[PDB]
Amino acid sequence: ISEVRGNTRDHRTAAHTHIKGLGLNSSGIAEKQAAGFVGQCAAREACGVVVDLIKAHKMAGRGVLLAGGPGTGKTALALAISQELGTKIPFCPITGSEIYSTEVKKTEVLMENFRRAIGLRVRETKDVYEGEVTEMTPETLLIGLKSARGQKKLRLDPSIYEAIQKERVQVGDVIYIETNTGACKRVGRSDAYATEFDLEAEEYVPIPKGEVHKKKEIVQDVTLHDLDVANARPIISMMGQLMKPKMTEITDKLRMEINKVVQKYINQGVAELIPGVLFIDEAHMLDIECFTYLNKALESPIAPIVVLASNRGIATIRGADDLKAAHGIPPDFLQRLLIIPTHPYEPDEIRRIVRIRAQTEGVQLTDAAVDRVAEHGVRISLRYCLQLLAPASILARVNGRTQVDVQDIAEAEELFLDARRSANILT
Amino acid sequence: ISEVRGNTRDHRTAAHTHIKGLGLNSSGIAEKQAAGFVGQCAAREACGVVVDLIKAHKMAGRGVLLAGGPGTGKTALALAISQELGTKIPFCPITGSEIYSTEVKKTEVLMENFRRAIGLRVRETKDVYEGEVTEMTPETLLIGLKSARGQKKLRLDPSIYEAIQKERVQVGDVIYIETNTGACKRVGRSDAYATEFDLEAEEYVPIPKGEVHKKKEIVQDVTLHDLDVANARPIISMMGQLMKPKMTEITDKLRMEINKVVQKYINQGVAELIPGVLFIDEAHMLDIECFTYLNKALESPIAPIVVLASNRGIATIRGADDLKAAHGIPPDFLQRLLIIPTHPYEPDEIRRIVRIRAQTEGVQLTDAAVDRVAEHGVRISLRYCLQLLAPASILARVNGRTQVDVQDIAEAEELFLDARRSANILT
Ligand SMILES: Nc1ncnc2c1ncn2[C@@H]1O[C@H](COP(=O)(O)OP(=O)(O)OP(=O)(O)O)[C@@H](O)[C@H]1O
Ligand SMILES: Nc1ncnc2c1ncn2[C@@H]1O[C@H](COP(=O)(O)OP(=O)(O)OP(=O)(O)O)[C@@H](O)[C@H]1O
Repeated sequence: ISEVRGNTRDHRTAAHTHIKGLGLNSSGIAEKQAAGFVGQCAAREACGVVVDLIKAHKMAGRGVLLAGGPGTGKTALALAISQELGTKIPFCPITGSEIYSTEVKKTEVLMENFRRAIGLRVRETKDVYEGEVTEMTPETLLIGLKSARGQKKLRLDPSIYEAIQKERVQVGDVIYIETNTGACKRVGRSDAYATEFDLEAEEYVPIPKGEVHKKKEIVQDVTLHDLDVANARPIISMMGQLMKPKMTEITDKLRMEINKVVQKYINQGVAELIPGVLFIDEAHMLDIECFTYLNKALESPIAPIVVLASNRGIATIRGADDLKAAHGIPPDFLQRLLIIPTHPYEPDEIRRIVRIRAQTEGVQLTDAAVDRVAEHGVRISLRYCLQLLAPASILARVNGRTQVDVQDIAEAEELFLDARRSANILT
Repeated sequence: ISEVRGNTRDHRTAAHTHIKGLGLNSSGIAEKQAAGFVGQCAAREACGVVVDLIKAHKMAGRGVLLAGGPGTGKTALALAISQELGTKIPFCPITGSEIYSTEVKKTEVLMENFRRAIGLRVRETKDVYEGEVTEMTPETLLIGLKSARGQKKLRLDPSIYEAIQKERVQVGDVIYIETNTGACKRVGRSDAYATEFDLEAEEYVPIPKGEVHKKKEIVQDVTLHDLDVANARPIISMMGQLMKPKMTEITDKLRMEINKVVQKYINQGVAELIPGVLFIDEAHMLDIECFTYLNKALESPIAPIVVLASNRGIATIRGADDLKAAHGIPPDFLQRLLIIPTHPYEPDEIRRIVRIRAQTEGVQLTDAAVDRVAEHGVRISLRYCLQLLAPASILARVNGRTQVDVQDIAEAEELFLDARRSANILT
């Protein structure tokens, strides 16, 4: 579990790195401009209440729905819900279109995302005693350990004395003993007393490196999916390795081996598992079979916070014989969650956002350029205008400038056109 | 091992029940008449020295040979060697003719006889604590056990507390705990909380009979062959059950399972194994392959005392291309042992023996009848005259008498004739 390192899809949250959380005071009322947020007071305060409902454990089989248009702070508020829940919490942003896979089933892909939303907080402090054995009999046992770069003799507690007698010991055996109720023995194992005659033996163990007394500090924050993806290999290259269509490395029997060891760490009290947040954009795209999986998922106490988002008003239920419902959510699951409405930003609110994103991205710009780009944030979507910051900075650097002006941003619209305008131009 | 009961061939030692051991004083000199012995002072004292050599552990790869005619106290002195070694020691009397089997090999039969000569002295005293669990948390643990006829609460030592935490416990579990460094748990097992719905479960254990606190006394004296013959069954009928020609119940893999558990009882210090005596009559009948097995056997420290007996002077070595040797023992094995000569008894010595056997067998006889039967002990063998005691007692009981006279013993010779006289009569 120490070797297991967390691999996170940072490209999804890359557009929200400018947001630090949810800007609100002690009473609960949202601030005008805090934590990288502009406006959206009604929706900010609303989910600022749901974070408390999770903390108070009052979200008994409940979820959240973010109703609003494109670029209305939906995905942004979802990340704020995680950021406000605790430190190093799992946030899994998905889109209904991601479920629509070619090889894996509609929920074999929804399963790993649920595993990507449930984490594990580890806080294990162990006192290592590695090396050989040099027995002495006092009034309750003295053993001298020999390591690769050190030698130390220690007067063991009578608790260890009972544990060592159970697992046969002799002078010249490599051992791993722990003060925190730990007993492990390697009978006769020692590379020092190994002859070159026998090779197939493997009955000997090398002399442990460093010192005998070692203070092992384990502070690990990994999701359940990280445990599955690390135990699948028969690991640095794996962050860029996926070129295989089948993806048969993750099998149901491999997950059972993870579920049992995770349970063992909870029973010991070493590490407790912490459920996070599962965000589903394009919630209407989800099949009826997916919603019934979610209904079963929400009933489990281990389950994370299922936050959905739908840009549609009235939509046909996917997986049903054409049944129009609100946001495309079936009634069975619509009642299961509380709806939070996300309001569109007026031109005055849009330029306040631009200045925050430019400051984070590292793009210097004139006051007049912010006004021109905000005009595109109201005529077209908020995502399109925000995308104009990076090409205009290159166009300015090329012209020798650091400050981006109207002339530089005018070319950005000419070169990089939105999906709506690009279609109409072709006629 | 408690269920394992010792089955011994009492018919072989039946003719020597009249002998209690070896009659000798503190200095070592043999008595005229003691322990059921008459004469044979030279041979009695000789093996009365070998018993001390075994006790002093000076019999380093050594044995004993009893050279003498038929009925010269050979088998009798061998039993005396066991009787003088210790209490409840194994004595295995064999004849060279027994090795000559139809199914098993010459040493597959010599092996079990060696297993019949190495015993195990057990002295285990255990403090049983059987019943359910009713946990209480004091300052190091209080558990109340519930048995079929009793209930008791006990304040356990902190040593048991560490052992119980290793093997998962809950309230209402049947447990077997020991004060003599013993820990055994049956997780969730209890017949009290068993529903009639599940049958294939077998996860529950019945409530232990009697009281919770039980003092188990185990004093067992069994040979290595007893452990093999009891573990062979998949046991009272077995004392008379042997009707199978193959005898495939005892396999090499079954013996390995006995060798490992016996070793475990020695390592714990519960029971130590004690080597006895292996007596081989008709030593000349043994094959050269048998003597090489004995040579390898005598070198082992676990080996019993190999006492041989040969009635032959110069005899050809069995298993060799006609090579005459002393007593039929090959030189390699002749040097390996010390020879004890057994002198034939004079008529005066024979009637002294008769009076001892008659007193043990329960046969009342006149002084004149002892003289007439002693005349047959000198003209014919000592075994033949000793055999005349039982039929003559029946002939006397039939005549209404309790005392056996000359007339009664005269008919016994007429009815039951020796092997020599029966042959010559036929002409
Ligand atoms: N209130 C806000 N304050 C600061 N930035 C905001 C605010 N609302 C939206 N944004 C930013 O707008 C940019 C693009 O919008 P985004 O893709 O996040 O839309 P969304 O409404 O959050 O989700 P959806 O994709 O479902 O519309 C992001 O960088 C987001 O953080
Ligand atoms: N010295 C003795 N004192 C009392 N009984 C004796 C004595 N010597 C022999 N006997 C008895 O003679 C009887 C028959 O002899 P047994 O078969 O024992 O012959 P053995 O010489 O001991 O052995 P083998 O069979 O090799 O001749 C037994 O009951 C035996 O105990």
